[PDB]
Amino acid sequence: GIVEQCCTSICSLYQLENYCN
Amino acid sequence: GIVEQCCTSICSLYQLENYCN
Amino acid sequence: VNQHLCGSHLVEALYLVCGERGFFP
Amino acid sequence: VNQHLCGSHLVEALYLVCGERGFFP
Repeated sequence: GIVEQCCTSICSLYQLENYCN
Repeated sequence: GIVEQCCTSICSLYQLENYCN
Repeated sequence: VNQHLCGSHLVEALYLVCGERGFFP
Repeated sequence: VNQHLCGSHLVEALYLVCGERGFFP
């Protein structure tokens, strides 16, 4: 999910923006 | 500067990205 | 320097990059 | 929810959006 990808690990702008809307 | 624009105030993605490089 | 985005810092990272679009949460 | 980006949170906001490009600081 967004927590595994961006909190536990490091995510990119492209990855984070795919969680928008 | 970036501190007045993004810390003291709220800045947008577009504004912040203009501080890149 | 923390490259992790957790909690209120994730929420903000999303208020920042998601713009007009909005985001769930 | 803080929409301000100050200190280590600004630095990170910039490590995030600036990507390949880098940023000063």
